[PDB]
Amino acid sequence: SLTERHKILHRLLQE
Amino acid sequence: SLTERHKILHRLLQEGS
Amino acid sequence: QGLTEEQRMMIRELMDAQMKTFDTTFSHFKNFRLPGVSREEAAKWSQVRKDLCSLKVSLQLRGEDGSVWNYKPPADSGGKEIFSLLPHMADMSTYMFKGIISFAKVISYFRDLPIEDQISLLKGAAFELCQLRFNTVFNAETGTWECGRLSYCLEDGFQQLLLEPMLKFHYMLKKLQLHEEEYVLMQAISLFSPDRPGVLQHRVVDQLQEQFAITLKSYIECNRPQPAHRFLFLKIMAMLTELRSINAQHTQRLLRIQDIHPFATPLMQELFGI
Amino acid sequence: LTEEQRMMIRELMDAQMKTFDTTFSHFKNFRLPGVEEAAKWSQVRKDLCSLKVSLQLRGEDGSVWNYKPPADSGGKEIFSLLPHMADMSTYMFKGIISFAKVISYFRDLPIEDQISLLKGAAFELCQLRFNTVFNAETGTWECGRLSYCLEDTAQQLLLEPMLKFHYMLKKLQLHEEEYVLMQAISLFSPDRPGVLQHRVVDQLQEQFAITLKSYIECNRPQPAHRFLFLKIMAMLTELRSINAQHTQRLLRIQDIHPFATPLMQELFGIT
Ligand SMILES: CCn1c([C@@H](C)NS(=O)(=O)c2ccc(Cl)cc2)nc2ccc(C(F)(F)F)cc21
Ligand SMILES: CCn1c([C@@H](C)NS(=O)(=O)c2ccc(Cl)cc2)nc2ccc(C(F)(F)F)cc21
Repeated sequence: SLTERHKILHRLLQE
Repeated sequence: SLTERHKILHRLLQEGS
Repeated sequence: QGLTEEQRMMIRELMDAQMKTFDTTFSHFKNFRLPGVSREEAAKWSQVRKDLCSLKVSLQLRGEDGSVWNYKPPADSGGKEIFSLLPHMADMSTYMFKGIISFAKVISYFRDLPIEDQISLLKGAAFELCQLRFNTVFNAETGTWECGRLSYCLEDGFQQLLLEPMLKFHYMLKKLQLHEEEYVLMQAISLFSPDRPGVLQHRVVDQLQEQFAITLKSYIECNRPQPAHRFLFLKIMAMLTELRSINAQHTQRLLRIQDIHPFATPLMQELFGI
Repeated sequence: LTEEQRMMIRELMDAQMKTFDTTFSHFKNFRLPGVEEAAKWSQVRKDLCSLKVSLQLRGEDGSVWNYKPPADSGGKEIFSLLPHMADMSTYMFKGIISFAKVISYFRDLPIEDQISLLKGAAFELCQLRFNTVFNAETGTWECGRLSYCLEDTAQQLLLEPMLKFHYMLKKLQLHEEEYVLMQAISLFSPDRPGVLQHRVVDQLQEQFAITLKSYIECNRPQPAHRFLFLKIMAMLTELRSINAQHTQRLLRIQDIHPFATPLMQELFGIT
């Protein structure tokens, strides 16, 4: 749910 | 042929007011 | 103390034309551009660089909200940085020229002239009438032209600035402390110049200029008894002759700059023969 | 002094060098200021009398654009600098995210923890980085071609906690190594809301703190720096309080005048 509410941060963290 | 070489001025003068 | 009825009506029309076409607050000047946030050829550049000094002004934009944007131009570091303010200058001049065209259009004596002479007169006097209008918003104390929310401040002695003819003109004219009536009569005298190239009704124009000059001389006689205004009419007439010389000189700088760095708007190209 | 401590500092310094554009050469295309409800507005107006700075832009050609903010006149002038602020902050936050990403100790943490730590420390790491470009002599943050100068009021400035923070931190004259260890201590805060691996994070923070304390003992002569480590730790605690305060301000403004970028909305919990 936290990742779901933070897609941009999640994307930035995976690159 | 002043009018022909100064299209903008000509237009502005014709618009009046 | 007494102007003829014909003179009173002449001034009235001129003043009415001025009020209707001179947006002194520049509230309608918008959407203008702003500076971004061999051997013979090189000789042209040396000259162009000399023609941009002393034009140098800083620019100030006061927002309605009370905020202020200030632009300081770059020093001559040998390139195209010296042309940073030209697009803005072109927009300001074009805006002024349109107001000058409108001024001429509302004058009955001007409308009666053939379309060709209207064009010839405007081409010849556009610079002059613009500078006369700029003088009324010129603050001699601060060396700044106060154009509504826009301010143009001369780059910081006197003896040095007084070397630039246009600069000396502004200080000298401002010192005369002219009335609105005197400025508008100056504009009319400059507008109705019989000796502009291409004028055909040279006779009617010459007759009109004389009547505006007589009206100016009379206005001064009726309202300026103070010993501080001795020879005022003659000083004004001499200033108009000087302005005509400055016009020719600035026109030659414009073409020179245009030759190397085109920037004139389409209206400017028509007015100055580009 | 231990080899392990040396390696820890090296990784941190490497991360900082790779992710801190000190000349702000890559900060571009940003916005610039144009050329019960009543109770909310009243508070918001007060939240913006404390977000004033004049802005200076030095062009490559040598020209200079200077922006002076408007005085509080009533409405929709107090928000003039918000879009620019949003772009600057977002730019800073991206650099902070990159910083954390290159740290091995951070990457090993669960994705959810990485998110929680970044949300909690984004403001803090940004301010620590801003301190390194802060000129205490001129009261200006020198950000490459951009400069932000505080507009003096009729010790006065020392009243604003964030301003007092910057002068106080600058006065300590810290080394790059000490700034980066401060960033690590702030980043690996076990008490951020939403952290699950409290144990591991607390242990990591302690190791960074021991490293900082050791670095100071080894590199700084003695008496004058006797309590430097504790002064740093006290400043970090203060920054955490300032963070909470600024966050509240942000939400209040956002509520009445949305301006946060999508990344900011995620970092500070804005729907
Ligand atoms: C070339 C100097 N200049 C001039 C000349 C023709 N006359 S001046 O120097 O008396 C002057 C200077 C500034 C103003 Cl506003 C009016 C008159 N007009 C300008 C208008 C705008 C700007 C510029 F601001 F775009 F640079 C520069 C101008
Ligand atoms: C609201 C003041 N402020 C802050 C506060 C929270 N801290 S500060 O006053 O120490 C400060 C002020 C200016 C800078 Cl550049 C850095 C830190 N951070 C900002 C970042 C960018 C800009 C903005 F000017 F870009 F809008 C303004 C900022």
